[PDB]
Amino acid sequence: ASATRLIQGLRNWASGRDLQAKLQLRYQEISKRTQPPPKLPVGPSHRLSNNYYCAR
Amino acid sequence: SNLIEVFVDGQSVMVEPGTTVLQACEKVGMQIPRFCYHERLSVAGNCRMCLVEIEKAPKVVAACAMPVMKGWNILTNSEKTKKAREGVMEFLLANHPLDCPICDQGGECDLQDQSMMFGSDRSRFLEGKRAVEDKNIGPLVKTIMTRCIQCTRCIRFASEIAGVDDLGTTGRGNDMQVGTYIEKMFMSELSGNIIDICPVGALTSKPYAFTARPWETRKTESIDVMDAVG
Ligand code: SF4
Ligand code: SF4
Ligand code: FES
Repeated sequence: ASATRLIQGLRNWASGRDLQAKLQLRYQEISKRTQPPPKLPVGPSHRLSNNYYCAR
Repeated sequence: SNLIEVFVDGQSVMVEPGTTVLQACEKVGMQIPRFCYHERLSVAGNCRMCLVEIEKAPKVVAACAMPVMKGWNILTNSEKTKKAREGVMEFLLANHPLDCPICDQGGECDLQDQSMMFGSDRSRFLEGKRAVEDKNIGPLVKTIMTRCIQCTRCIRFASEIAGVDDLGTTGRGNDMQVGTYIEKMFMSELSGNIIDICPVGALTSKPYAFTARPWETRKTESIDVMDAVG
């Protein structure tokens, strides 16, 4: 949170323990944006020699 | 008396001695997927999509030209058949351009229809894809021959019905061009009808051009004028 003295004591004294993840969600943990570019898998089929469309 | 019992999926049907396989399956409601065969045009073995398995018989027979002896049992959905259809569709789609956005028949062309409702769902074969020099013919018929599947329909029609005899094939293997060798204009009465017979977007209507698209248009029965044939 922002610098808080004696008011954060008020809040610690009213509603109990707090300060883990201030309700406002504003502190880091934003993941940056896509450090790697995404690359996706491809599931079953998408393979020659295994399959004919009739079976699957 | 000049009738023959031949099973279809175990369902007997009485047909004439010498009606084709494809007709015999038409009678009970099977429509075997096809290209080069056409109701008004003589038979040819070109498309190969008509393949169908007959039980007890090792090889698959082409349903277009195969006459029906007594007691053939025609299995349409037998695994061997479906594998054959997937194969043929694959080899056709091997060399074809991707024109479906630009191509005029996109809402119609039977490669898309039969492609979904029969052939396999994923292609193969990366390095490939031959191309063909396109050939201007008439003012009526716009011509992109890259899309040609070389199914011989246009030939057989021009020959037999139109009677002009000016269309043919020149080449072998991958390279066979279907059309006039000398780059002559082909124009006749009934000639325009060829744009209906070409199953793919190879031939199309020049004036109708790009304006419309099949699913968007509302068909309406009508009659004709300008000719007393009604
Ligand atoms: S000929 Fe058929 S499959 Fe080929 S681009 Fe045209 S609509 Fe698509
Ligand atoms: S131009 Fe059309 S009708 Fe003629 S062989 Fe090619 S695909 Fe068939
Ligand atoms: S109809 Fe039998 S080969 Fe085309």
